Amino acid sequence: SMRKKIFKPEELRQALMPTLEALYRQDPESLPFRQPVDPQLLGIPDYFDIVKNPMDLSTIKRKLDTGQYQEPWQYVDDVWLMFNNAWLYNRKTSRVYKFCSKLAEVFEQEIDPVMQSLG
Ligand SMILES: CCC(=O)N1CCc2[nH]nc(-c3ccccc3)c2C1
Repeated sequence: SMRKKIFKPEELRQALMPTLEALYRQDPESLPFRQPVDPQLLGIPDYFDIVKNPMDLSTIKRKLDTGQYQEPWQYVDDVWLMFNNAWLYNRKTSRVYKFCSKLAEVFEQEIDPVMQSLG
């Protein structure tokens, strides 16, 4: 009975893109997240056993760019999935885990006022 899909996908693309862009701008911290994790290249054959739903910046970019997000929270859910996969798979002491945490912090700071602009 509630209202759904009040925003056009293209309005969400415009509103949210800056938050994606801020993650891309993080150097070196975005580098492990730019492309899908390739278990064969990284020599981690258990990756897809542990991470059942992979997500990365390129995939999010392409969904946002092509209007695949129909609700703002669907984009946020994908960013969080990317982070949560990285924190699940990687050791807490690891370079990639620390980089995840830095991206997560940048994202939090970026997304809160944007989601208020959608209020
Ligand atoms: C968030 C990415 C992830 O979980 N990876 C698994 C462990 C890992 N180690 N090194 C990387 C990596 C570093 C730079 C560029 C691409 C991947 C990755 C990617």
